[PDB]
Amino acid sequence: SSYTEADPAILSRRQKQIDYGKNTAAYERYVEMVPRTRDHPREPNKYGKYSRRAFDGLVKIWRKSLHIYDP
RNA sequence: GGCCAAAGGCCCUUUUCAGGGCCACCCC
Ligand SMILES: [Ca+2]
Ligand SMILES: [Ca+2]
Ligand SMILES: [Ca+2]
Repeated sequence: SSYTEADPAILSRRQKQIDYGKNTAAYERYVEMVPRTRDHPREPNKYGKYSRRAFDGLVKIWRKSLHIYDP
Protein backbone atom coordinates (compact mmCIF):
# COMPACT_ATOMS: atom_id res chain seq x y z
CA SER A 1 0.00 0.00 0.00
CA SER A 2 2.77 2.46 -0.96
CA TYR A 3 4.17 2.41 -4.46
CA THR A 4 5.77 4.87 -6.78
CA GLU A 5 6.26 3.89 -10.39
CA ALA A 6 9.87 3.96 -11.51
CA ASP A 7 9.77 2.62 -15.09
CA PRO A 8 10.72 5.59 -17.30
CA ALA A 9 8.87 3.90 -20.13
CA ILE A 10 5.64 3.85 -18.12
CA LEU A 11 6.15 7.37 -16.81
CA SER A 12 6.75 8.89 -20.24
CA ARG A 13 3.77 7.19 -21.88
CA ARG A 14 1.68 8.32 -18.95
CA GLN A 15 3.10 11.82 -19.03
CA LYS A 16 2.32 12.05 -22.74
CA GLN A 17 -1.31 11.03 -22.17
CA ILE A 18 -1.51 13.69 -19.48
CA ASP A 19 0.25 16.34 -21.54
CA TYR A 20 -2.28 15.65 -24.27
CA GLY A 21 -5.05 16.40 -21.85
CA LYS A 22 -3.58 19.65 -20.62
CA ASN A 23 -3.07 20.81 -24.19
CA THR A 24 -6.84 20.86 -24.68
CA ALA A 25 -8.83 24.08 -24.36
CA ALA A 26 -11.07 22.52 -21.72
CA TYR A 27 -8.11 22.15 -19.36
CA GLU A 28 -7.00 25.69 -20.20
CA ARG A 29 -10.57 26.74 -19.35
CA TYR A 30 -10.10 25.18 -15.91
CA VAL A 31 -8.55 28.27 -14.44
CA GLU A 32 -11.91 28.36 -12.70
CA MET A 33 -11.16 25.87 -9.87
CA VAL A 34 -9.21 26.13 -6.59
CA PRO A 35 -7.58 23.03 -5.12
CA ARG A 36 -11.03 20.74 -5.82
CA THR A 37 -13.29 17.68 -5.26
CA ARG A 38 -13.40 14.25 -6.85
CA ASP A 39 -16.56 15.15 -8.76
CA HIS A 40 -14.15 17.32 -10.71
CA PRO A 41 -11.81 15.95 -13.36
CA ARG A 42 -8.41 15.28 -11.83
CA GLU A 43 -5.43 14.01 -13.76
CA PRO A 44 -4.51 10.45 -12.79
CA ASN A 45 -1.50 9.99 -10.55
CA LYS A 46 1.15 8.98 -13.02
CA TYR A 47 3.16 7.46 -10.21
CA GLY A 48 0.36 5.26 -8.99
CA LYS A 49 0.59 1.50 -9.18
CA TYR A 50 -1.94 0.85 -11.90
CA SER A 51 -2.58 -1.81 -14.50
CA ARG A 52 -2.35 -0.77 -18.14
CA ARG A 53 -6.09 -0.89 -18.70
CA ALA A 54 -6.68 0.76 -15.35
CA PHE A 55 -4.62 3.82 -16.09
CA ASP A 56 -5.87 4.08 -19.59
CA GLY A 57 -9.40 3.66 -18.30
CA LEU A 58 -8.88 6.59 -15.94
CA VAL A 59 -7.41 8.74 -18.64
CA LYS A 60 -10.30 8.14 -21.00
CA ILE A 61 -12.68 9.21 -18.27
CA TRP A 62 -10.44 12.12 -17.56
CA ARG A 63 -10.55 13.59 -21.04
CA LYS A 64 -14.30 13.03 -21.37
CA SER A 65 -14.95 14.74 -18.06
CA LEU A 66 -12.89 17.69 -19.19
CA HIS A 67 -15.32 18.58 -21.97
CA ILE A 68 -17.80 19.94 -19.43
CA TYR A 69 -15.48 22.94 -19.61
CA ASP A 70 -16.36 24.95 -22.70
CA PRO A 71 -19.28 26.17 -24.92
C1' G B 1 -3.14 -0.34 7.02
C1' G B 2 -7.78 -0.31 4.97
C1' C B 3 -11.75 1.42 1.56
C1' C B 4 -13.22 3.71 -3.06
C1' A B 5 -12.86 5.62 -8.12
C1' A B 6 -10.33 3.01 -12.56
C1' A B 7 -8.99 -1.75 -13.74
C1' G B 8 -8.96 -8.91 -18.04
C1' G B 9 -2.87 -8.84 -19.00
C1' C B 10 -0.23 -6.03 -22.26
C1' C B 11 0.76 -2.87 -26.84
C1' C B 12 0.21 1.47 -30.88
C1' U B 13 -1.85 6.34 -32.45
C1' U B 14 -3.15 13.25 -31.36
C1' U B 15 -9.18 9.72 -35.66
C1' U B 16 -7.90 11.83 -28.71
C1' C B 17 -15.26 13.04 -25.82
C1' A B 18 -11.39 9.07 -30.63
C1' G B 19 -9.32 4.79 -33.69
C1' G B 20 -6.73 0.29 -33.47
C1' G B 21 -3.55 -4.39 -32.26
C1' C B 22 -1.92 -9.35 -29.54
C1' C B 23 -3.38 -12.72 -25.95
C1' A B 24 -6.94 -14.20 -22.52
C1' C B 25 -12.23 -14.67 -20.82
C1' C B 26 -17.31 -15.33 -23.33
C1' C B 27 -20.31 -17.87 -26.69
C1' C B 28 -17.07 -23.73 -25.63
CA1 LIG C 1 -15.54 -0.18 -10.93
CA1 LIG D 1 -14.62 -3.52 -17.51
CA1 LIG E 1 -12.96 -7.35 -23.99
